[PDB]
Amino acid sequence: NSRTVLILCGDYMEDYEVMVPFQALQAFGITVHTVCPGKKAGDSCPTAVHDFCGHQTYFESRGHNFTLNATFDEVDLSKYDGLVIPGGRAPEYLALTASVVELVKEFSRSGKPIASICHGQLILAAADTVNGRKCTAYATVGPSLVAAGAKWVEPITPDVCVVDGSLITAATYEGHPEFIQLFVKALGGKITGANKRILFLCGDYMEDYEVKVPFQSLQALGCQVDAVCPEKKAGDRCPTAIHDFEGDQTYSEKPGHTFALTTNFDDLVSSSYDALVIPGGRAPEYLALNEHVLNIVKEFMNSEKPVASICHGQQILAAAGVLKGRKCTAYPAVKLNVVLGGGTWLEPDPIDRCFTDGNLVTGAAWPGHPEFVSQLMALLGIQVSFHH
Amino acid sequence: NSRTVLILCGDYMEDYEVMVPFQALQAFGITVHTVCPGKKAGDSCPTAVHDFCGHQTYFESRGHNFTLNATFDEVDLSKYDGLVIPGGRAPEYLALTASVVELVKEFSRSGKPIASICHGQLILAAADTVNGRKCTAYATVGPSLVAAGAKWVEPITPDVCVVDGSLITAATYEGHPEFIQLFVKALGGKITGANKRILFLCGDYMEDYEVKVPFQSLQALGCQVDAVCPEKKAGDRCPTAIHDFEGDQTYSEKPGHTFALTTNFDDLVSSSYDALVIPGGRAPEYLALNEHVLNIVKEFMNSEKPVASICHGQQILAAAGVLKGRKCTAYPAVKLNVVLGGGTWLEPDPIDRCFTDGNLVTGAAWPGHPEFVSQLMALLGIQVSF
Amino acid sequence: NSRTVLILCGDYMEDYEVMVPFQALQAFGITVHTVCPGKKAGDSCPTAVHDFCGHQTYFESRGHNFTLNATFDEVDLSKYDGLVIPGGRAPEYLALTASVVELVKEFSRSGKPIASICHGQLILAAADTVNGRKCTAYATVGPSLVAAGAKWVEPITPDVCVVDGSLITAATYEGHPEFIQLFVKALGGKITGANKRILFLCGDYMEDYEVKVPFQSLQALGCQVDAVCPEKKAGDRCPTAIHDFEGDQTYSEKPGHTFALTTNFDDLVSSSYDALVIPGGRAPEYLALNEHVLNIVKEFMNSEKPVASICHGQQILAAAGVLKGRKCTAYPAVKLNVVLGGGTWLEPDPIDRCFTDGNLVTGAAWPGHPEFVSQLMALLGIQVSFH
Repeated sequence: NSRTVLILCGDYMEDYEVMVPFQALQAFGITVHTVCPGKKAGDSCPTAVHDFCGHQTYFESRGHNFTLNATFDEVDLSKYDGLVIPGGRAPEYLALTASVVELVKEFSRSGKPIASICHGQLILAAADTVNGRKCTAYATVGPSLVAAGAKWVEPITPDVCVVDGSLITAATYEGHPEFIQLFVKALGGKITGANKRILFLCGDYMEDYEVKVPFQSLQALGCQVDAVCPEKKAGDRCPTAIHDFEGDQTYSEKPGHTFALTTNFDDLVSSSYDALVIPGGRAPEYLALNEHVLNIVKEFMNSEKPVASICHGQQILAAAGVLKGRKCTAYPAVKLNVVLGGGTWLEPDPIDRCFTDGNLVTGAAWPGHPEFVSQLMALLGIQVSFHH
Repeated sequence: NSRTVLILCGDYMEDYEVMVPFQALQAFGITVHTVCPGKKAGDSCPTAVHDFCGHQTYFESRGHNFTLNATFDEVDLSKYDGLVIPGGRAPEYLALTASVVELVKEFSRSGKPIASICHGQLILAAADTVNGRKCTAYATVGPSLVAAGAKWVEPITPDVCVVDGSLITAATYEGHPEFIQLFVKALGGKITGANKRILFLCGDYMEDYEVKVPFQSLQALGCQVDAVCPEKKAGDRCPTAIHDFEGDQTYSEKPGHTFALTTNFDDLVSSSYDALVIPGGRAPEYLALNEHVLNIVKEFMNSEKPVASICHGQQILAAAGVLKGRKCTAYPAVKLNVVLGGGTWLEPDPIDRCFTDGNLVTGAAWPGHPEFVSQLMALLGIQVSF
Repeated sequence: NSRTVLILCGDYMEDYEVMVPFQALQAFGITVHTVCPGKKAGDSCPTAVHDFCGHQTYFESRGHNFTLNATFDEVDLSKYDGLVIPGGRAPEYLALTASVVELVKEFSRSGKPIASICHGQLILAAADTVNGRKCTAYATVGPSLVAAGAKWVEPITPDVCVVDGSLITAATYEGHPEFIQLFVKALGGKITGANKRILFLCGDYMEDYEVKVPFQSLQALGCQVDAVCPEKKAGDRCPTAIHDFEGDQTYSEKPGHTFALTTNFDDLVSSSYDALVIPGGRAPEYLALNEHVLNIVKEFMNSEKPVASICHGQQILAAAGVLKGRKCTAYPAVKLNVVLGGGTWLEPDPIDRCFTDGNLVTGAAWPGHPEFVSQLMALLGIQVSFH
């Protein structure tokens, strides 16, 4: 609305590092444009899934293909208030692209906020814009930054964020919450009403974006967000599924990042939470069989606390019988579940559209995260205002 | 002949759930047509491999591409005696396809047999054809079926099957045997001579379809079928290979479903078995080096008991020396092993054809399962009559 | 020139089995041409990665696409001194290709050296060229070779090699060193000065080709080569990455073969080695943060011992501060690290070109292995000559 941000994309950029800020910022009322040198709006970029399993370094597999909404060659920097540089393997080649270094230098020269994460900083080193600047980055980027005159800050923990003037840097996607918050503040944003506790009902193979994006978006606002899964405790990990449309009549599926739970399902007081969020994917169909899970849903629905479910997440609500006389959307196929549950179907067209029915916010698929998070924020009374 | 069945296919339907019934029913003498809305005969559908690693739910990877043989838009329900609905991720979107719902609704009201498995039942719930009907399905489909008025039967075991009038249902592909048997009976079929015991020589990376289809087709008839692998015991698993042609000069390979052995190889006694079956893939080349395996083959051959080998499986027969002066086919490349083994080659043209030379049934690749199984049935005196 | 060799390729041939000899032989001064029936120079063949991961047989995934540099239908056998037959799944179908069988029969008849490995021998059986010939092969090929009249040598271990006159055979890529050495000898080649010890700085996700090709090429010469990785001991393995360009703005990545370390990093005495090699991939970026790794590099540089680094390997050199005032190339993107490191950039054009600056040999990507190994051989004083 009152702010416009540009995201510098590239092939094999880290999937979370482009999508989380892309949708979170939009959810907060910021217009976001994505560009990649040599590509135009509508074109796609493959992404990389960099997971920290158990090797001496991260493992890589392919993530969701990312569709650009802007044309690099037609970029007018005077129209942008901030720049975001995702990590992944795109930075190393983007850093050697003349037009890219030029763009970053021009932006850095203006004093406008630049949020760079993980390997994204390689581009700042190439643009020679870190001399004497305090900054962190993925640990392996340290040598290059030091060589470029930076006041390097070794990331002691994966969530470390550093700030120098309007230059905001992070080491990994685990720092997204503070990373994004600092960027929003840098853009003159003021966050209010974020003192809330949110519970996420997770499970094996929930959709990769659908758990991470809303989870980190809410944490970025300052909310306390917990993730639980039956039979699993804090620290345990849940594998995720990347659902993407690649030309066939339905989506394809491949592994996403493993997601770490934060709270024990057993020791869980639902009355201690202000809202419930249900990621989509394949976890909902089996979680819907867990009576304890259904009880939690019924409680929030009865207490009339905000409940946000997306895509297949609605399968749990239907099983809980809390959809009778309620209006909501869901993944197209899930219409069966909604209608069978006694609910009123709302057509998810466009696919990124979300709906609010009293305390219930529903989305259809990951493209709808901006409205999903935005509408949940409205119900929780959380606001981001650009008045500073 | 005598019976014609329609299989409601879709993108990412479970690979075993479409291929096992497609080939088993054909082996039994039933004409089977496969269709997918929006696609025509000759088009292909990607399939999903759903394996249960004891995790909270299944893991998915891609299976063989499946080639449809009929056109959805040209379908005339009056021609079909029965309908089969595979599971996987196709059902959820097919259930929201108007043309599909209409087809299922009409078929249901016609009273003809419908065999739906795992997630396939979602389409039945969408077509509102299960009210008051007893049925099972993959556990997670229970809520939808209950909401649709079904008399839900919780699947207590992976192989649980239910038959209630014209409706036959199963929970997972592990229930294929009884699932298909019940469907055949519903079509008015009578299976005779199936009281036989068959041995499968398995190994790591045998072809995904080549072990599962023949194995479950024979179980569907009512045969007791055992699977063994040297150095492994009952309960142990063997990874499998999915071989598909995707444009290059030879086939590609990716992971298939893990296959569970049922018997200990060391306690095995050939005299107890009526027939021997050898799946193809990459297991045969190393199994052919095991003298115990070669000894087993020699015993069956000398007893003149039925021996059915497909695709690369013939490498074991060649090494055993039992192809000397015998006629057979195999995977095209395996002609080398056959001829060097002293055998006479029979060209597999078309590729889905099989041959029998006395007690020896041979096939060339997975498309040949229908004739592979039907010819083994002939040697065993097993028949399906309508 | 001096010697020219033809490599019989096919779809899904084993990646190591085609690339190692292709690049090692070139490093040794041999002109190598690669062909596949039905394909022309410039066309590519998919390759297979066959890994032995504890199953009763090997596991397979897809490797790098291999680009042929010759046209099968235009092959003039009189121009070739030797023939190499890679293994994998290509041999089974190549063996049923009439044109291929005709080619092999004629070459075998000429009496020229033929080096066949693993499953490649299936083609020899089909060509009926093993009767009375002593040979080994992947164990599963034994029955067919015996049936074909071969004097079969069951491989007691994966590295077993056999030579019977003009026929050189191996069972798996683990036998590449002796396999290639024997073939070079068969071509009338002589190796001198190979009594050297080489140390490889390995790590998780290092590039599959960049570790295996130089490692086995050096072993083929007769060198004692060891590989180490921090926190790992001999016998432990490192997963590798296969980097290939498939149409996007940067390379793709998928799993390669797992690579076995041969010595304990923690008990290492680098001073006992004559040269150091640094494979590329994603290992260098994290290895560059290990002071122990940096110390090994500094030791070799200070002693002015031969150091060969390729592609991203140079990230370690930059972090060790040993590129100040030195001339070198690296993976294009790594130019950033090199320049920031204080070095003089040498453009990698063509991409298979390598450069030598005193004791430092640098390459930019796996296509440069021939010059990479050849220039390291020069610093080490290792020569390969043909009568």
